[PDB]
Amino acid sequence: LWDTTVRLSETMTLECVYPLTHNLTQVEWTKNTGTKTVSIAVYNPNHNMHIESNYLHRVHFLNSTVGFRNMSLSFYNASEADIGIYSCLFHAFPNGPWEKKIKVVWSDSFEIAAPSDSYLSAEPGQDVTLTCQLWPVQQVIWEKVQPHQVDILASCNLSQETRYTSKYLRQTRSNCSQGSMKSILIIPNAMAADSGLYRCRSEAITGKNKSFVIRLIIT
Amino acid sequence: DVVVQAPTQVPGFLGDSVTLPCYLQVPNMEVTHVSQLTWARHGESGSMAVFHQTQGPSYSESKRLEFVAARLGAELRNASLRMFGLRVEDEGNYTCLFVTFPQGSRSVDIWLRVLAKP
Ligand SMILES: *[C@@H]1O[C@H](CO)[C@@H](O)[C@H](O)[C@H]1NC(C)=O
Repeated sequence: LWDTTVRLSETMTLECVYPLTHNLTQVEWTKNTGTKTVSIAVYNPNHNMHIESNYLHRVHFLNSTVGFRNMSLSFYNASEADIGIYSCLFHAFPNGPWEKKIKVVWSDSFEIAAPSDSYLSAEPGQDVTLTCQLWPVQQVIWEKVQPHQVDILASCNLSQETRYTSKYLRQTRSNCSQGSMKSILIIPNAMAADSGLYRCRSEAITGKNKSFVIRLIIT
Repeated sequence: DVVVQAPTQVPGFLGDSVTLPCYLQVPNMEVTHVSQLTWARHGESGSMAVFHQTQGPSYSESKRLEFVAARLGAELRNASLRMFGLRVEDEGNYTCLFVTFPQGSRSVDIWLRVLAKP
């Protein structure tokens, strides 16, 4: 339902970078209230940047350059009304749409509820393998936990419907195996930027959920 | 506002060719610019058919799909797509999407139903 969860703050930024090489046709930001779509911004290379009147003095684009590959949505002064699920939708030829869904919630630092269960370190330049140490498990999620946001790196599932494509910009290798096994996440050619908290979330059919948190350190 | 018009269901027989109609309704006084049309199968990774205002058509497999009403040098308003040689795996829901400015994207879902023989 969402690819990234960000913590509500005054000048929060909803990160969205197009990761494909296709030339953009149009980019749009929208927000789902409960079931309806408010248009926030629309950019097309044949026109000027269009921001709806309801958001003209509420959001702006800080980390963009020509072409607008980075369409991150920064807020001037974000309020309770900005809580919800946002949609960053890139359109291109001939690939079509590339969508990223960002859920804005009210919370404290996400690292508080994610204490480290293991300390893994590795030298820069190696393929780090994060093995998750977690009948009737249904869904498995790999995510990187930061104080301001949580990014889903991998979402595996056996029975139900999902071939989840990670919208995380950094390249990671996931395995959605069928023998219920040690869920691993591979960080190819890990650098110092890949350091942080990586959480393995297993969700069973009972509603039970268990978390295993690995703190990765790349000196 | 700009609204996509399409039926909820399109029936077709096994082995026949069927056309999924999908049109963009825009009021006579409202200005809009449609950049490209996109068909996607509900439950897949990417799109199966795209028509760009300048680049023309593109299909996941060119032999099975065809934009029957989209044409270069004309207003992109009709995204109707014909599917050739219906097989049982073509059964499902399909998304017809219009990329418009400045209104944004408008989409609708169409249930393609493949019928068996007598
Ligand atoms: C759109 O194209 C389909 C395919 O032939 C056609 O049946 C339909 O009448 C067209 N709609 C409009 C409004 O022209």
